[PDB]
Amino acid sequence: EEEDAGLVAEAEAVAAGWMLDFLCLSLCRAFRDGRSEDFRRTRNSAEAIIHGLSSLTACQLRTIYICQFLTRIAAGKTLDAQFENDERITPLESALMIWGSIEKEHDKLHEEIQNLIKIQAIAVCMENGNFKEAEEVFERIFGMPFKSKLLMIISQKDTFHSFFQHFSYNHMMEKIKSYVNYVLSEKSSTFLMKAAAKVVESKR
Amino acid sequence: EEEDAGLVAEAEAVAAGWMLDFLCLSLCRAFRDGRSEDFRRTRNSAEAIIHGLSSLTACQLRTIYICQFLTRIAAGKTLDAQFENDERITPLESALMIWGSIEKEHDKLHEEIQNLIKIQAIAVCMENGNFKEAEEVFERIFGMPFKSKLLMIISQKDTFHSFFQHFSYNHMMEKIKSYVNYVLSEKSSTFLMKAAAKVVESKR
Ligand SMILES: COc1ccc(NC(=O)Nc2ccncc2)cc1
Ligand SMILES: COc1ccc(NC(=O)Nc2ccncc2)cc1
Ligand SMILES: [Ca+2]
Ligand SMILES: [Ca+2]
Repeated sequence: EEEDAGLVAEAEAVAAGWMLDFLCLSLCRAFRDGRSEDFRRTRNSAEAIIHGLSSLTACQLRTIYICQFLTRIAAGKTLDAQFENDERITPLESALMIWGSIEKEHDKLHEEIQNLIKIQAIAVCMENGNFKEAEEVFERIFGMPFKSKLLMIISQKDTFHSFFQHFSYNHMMEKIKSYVNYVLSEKSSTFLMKAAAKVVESKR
Repeated sequence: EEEDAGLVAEAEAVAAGWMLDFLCLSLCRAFRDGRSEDFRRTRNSAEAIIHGLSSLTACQLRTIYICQFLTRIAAGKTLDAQFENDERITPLESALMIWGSIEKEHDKLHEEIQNLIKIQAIAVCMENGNFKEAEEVFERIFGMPFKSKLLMIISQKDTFHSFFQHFSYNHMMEKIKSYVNYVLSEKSSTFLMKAAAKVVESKR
């Protein structure tokens, strides 16, 4: 009875890990497709499964960081969303912190995404008329040539500057989508998706 | 690409059905063991998975009703919880409505549970000093010999009456736990739990 409860708890922890990987895969696919409502619903399911986790491997921590990173990027223009205990941290700044924590290769795409999030963290403040907040985000991030150009834009209040059109929010989204495609290909072979695909294919 | 998206959506619907059955099984086990916090966390996960459902079979509707029924029973003494659009319906009255809707055998245990929920729906109002609400719950439910005894208790405001000690909240819980044991035995062979148990047993 005591050892049976233990085997039951271990089996629940295995099933939760399979559910976490599947929801991360579904969250990446909805992010890549731009299916906003499916992303919202899947995010809610991933948050609940994470709250119930019995144990955590290094691979599961990376999966959690990936889900949290996409959530913050999706909320990038929602300056009223508070992702940290420090109420001053904006969603794109929270995404930047997670990006610097994930155990992943720092290839050229990694740095391109990092720099696009840095520029957009300032740009989204400027677009809403939050000029003082843009300077505070800049000070927190910066903690150059690129750096001095950004401070000049903030001081001029040049919201629709050509610089933000070349290093745009859409460009940040497209570079993140390229990374998401790699995560999708990697997690497509996880247990629950493979088993579900086999059931579907067998009925075809 | 269009047919690939379709196969992907079908596979996600299969995986969601497997997750729903597993969470119902975990919810039943936590209810049976009296693990209140595990029940709360599992309930949150089941609610999120239900909100994301792509399709629904008669078996999945029964599983949803089972989860909702246990939630209402667990909230039976929380008269501030509103489970219906009509704000007047108490949690045990909401549990009674679901109990009368589930496609299940109406054996002796079914009726014993039904009658215990009816008595306790009044008893929980009386225990909180809600004498007028107890009469309103009685009118909604009733909609005898048992019936006339209850109206007499409500009019006398006899909160700690011997009748409520014989048809007690604990007795209602124990009868519901006997039904939960049957649901647990039936759902123990569902895909995700069977596959997780095999992984655990293989490492022993
Ligand atoms: C970066 O954000 C998060 C990181 C980790 C968790 N959860 C977590 O560590 N849970 C856990 C459960 C049981 N054993 C060990 C660990 C939640 C959020
Ligand atoms: C008794 O409470 C509930 C009953 C059913 C649902 N969901 C539901 O019917 N979803 C669905 C999704 C796609 N195709 C058909 C149906 C939710 C709550
Ligand atoms: Ca704000
Ligand atoms: Ca109330």
